[PDB]
Amino acid sequence: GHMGNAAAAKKGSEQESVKEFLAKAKEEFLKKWESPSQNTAQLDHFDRIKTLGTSFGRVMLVKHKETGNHYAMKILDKQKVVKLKQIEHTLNEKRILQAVNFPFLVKLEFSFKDNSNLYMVMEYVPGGEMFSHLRRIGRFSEPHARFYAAQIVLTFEYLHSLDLIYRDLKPENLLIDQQGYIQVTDFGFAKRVKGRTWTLCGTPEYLAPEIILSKGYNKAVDWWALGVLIYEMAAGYPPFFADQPIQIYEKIVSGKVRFPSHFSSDLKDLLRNLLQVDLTKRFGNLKNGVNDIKNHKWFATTDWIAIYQRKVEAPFIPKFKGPGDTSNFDDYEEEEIRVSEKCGKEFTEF
Amino acid sequence: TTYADFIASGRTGKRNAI
Repeated sequence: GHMGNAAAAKKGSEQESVKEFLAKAKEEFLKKWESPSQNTAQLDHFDRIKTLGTSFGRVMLVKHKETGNHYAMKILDKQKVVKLKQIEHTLNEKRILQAVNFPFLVKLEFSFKDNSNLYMVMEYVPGGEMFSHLRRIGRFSEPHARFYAAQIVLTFEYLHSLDLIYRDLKPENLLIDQQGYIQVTDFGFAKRVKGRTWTLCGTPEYLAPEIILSKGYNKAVDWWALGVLIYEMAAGYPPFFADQPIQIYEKIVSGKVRFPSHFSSDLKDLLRNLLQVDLTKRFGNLKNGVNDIKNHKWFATTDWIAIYQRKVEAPFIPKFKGPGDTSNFDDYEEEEIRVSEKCGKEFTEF
Repeated sequence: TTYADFIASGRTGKRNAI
């Protein structure tokens, strides 16, 4: 066989530890899910520092007054949210965020509302998104890409055990923290779904073919998206692209992908099993679940526990320019925030 | 080259959802 007795027992024991961890993680999640926290701060607890981005609300760098801590505050106009017909997505995003807990998930520290707005107060990662680092460097070497990919695999293993489908994996949504580890940030398309759902959502380059083809789909679309992400990290460009989204979709459903010649055989084989149109063969959707991915040859040198424990030396640390390095972001018109009580019942749960 | 095609595609920037 491939494994002698010692290595087989080791892997067996490791996989039992995962189940035991997930059982307890589901317990902690469900309790916070059925009883979400609300109104854990107020606006006057913070000093406004810099608008960092602006539809449906803004995002500004704030500084807690009683602690000195910096946080990224998502400010959301209730009336704009009601008008964009975004009540459920807004409510559900905060409800997921306050309930989940994992090393590679951004943490919602506070949330509150006033008469005009909804506030989501996240821990502030000055590192910035993976997208900018990927475009700057060009492409990541396979060991560098593998380190990030391993973090996404564990995060999806955690989220899927909670029946959460993430649905918006892409470098734009991934931050590199000051230890060089991944933070997944945006949960606006995540959905708690046991079986199938049908919503056409995501980003064209990352859309699994069963979303494009208008059938129902399950969490296996996240494993496809992982395939896109790994390919893009190691190539510098995504596997499917064209001038217009329609031509992207045609390549996605064609069942053909081409690889740069610098891709290792192990990488190409992993990607052929992730970017697999046939759901009966897509890694992550099979009998062995996520273990087909974690045990793949491309991850042979990956110590999953050490990754989870953040004990592996990141291959890249963004330049730590202080807890308030607003010099990496574009300058925005610092528009004030006013409060006059609107949309009360729509946001009772927030 | 594939890379040049990627540049010519106009989708090298941040990509919007939906």
